[PDB]
Amino acid sequence: SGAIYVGNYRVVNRHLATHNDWANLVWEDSSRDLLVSSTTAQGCDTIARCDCQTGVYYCSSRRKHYPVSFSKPSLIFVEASEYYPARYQSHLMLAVGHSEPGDCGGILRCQHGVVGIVSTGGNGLVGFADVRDLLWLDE
Ligand SMILES: NC(=O)[C@H]1CCC(=O)N(Cc2cccc3cc[nH]c23)C1
Ligand SMILES: [Zn+2]
Repeated sequence: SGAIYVGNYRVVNRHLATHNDWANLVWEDSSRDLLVSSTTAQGCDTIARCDCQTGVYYCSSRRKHYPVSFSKPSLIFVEASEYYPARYQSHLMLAVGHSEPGDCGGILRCQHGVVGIVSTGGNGLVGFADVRDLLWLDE
């Protein structure tokens, strides 16, 4: 689990969104595994606007942060799960690192701020849903 809080927005994994996230829906994209809902309180997370390929992520299944090199956002094939059939997920970045399904929502950060959230994994890989192109989150 885990979310990003920026201004009047809350970003979560679309497969983990709540009834309240859906009742206050701003934008959702199944192909990206992302959902943004509105909040009354003002968020203080800083979103990165960059093309960094190094950063640090939080892995709840180890209670640790890990430094990683990751690929640029791309269309990657993601095996089936209880939430989606087998499909290509867009705007996904991969790195060699530990992850388990319960790690979804753990934040990836570079020196400029929040890059994305854990969304996929397996076979010693971890995938992050990018958020750096969502310029509207800041305004
Ligand atoms: N399609 C998706 O974006 C998600 C949907 C829910 C989900 O459990 N997964 C599989 C998964 C996620 C994170 C980490 C690992 C490790 C093994 N399986 C993992 C993929
Ligand atoms: Zn950066």
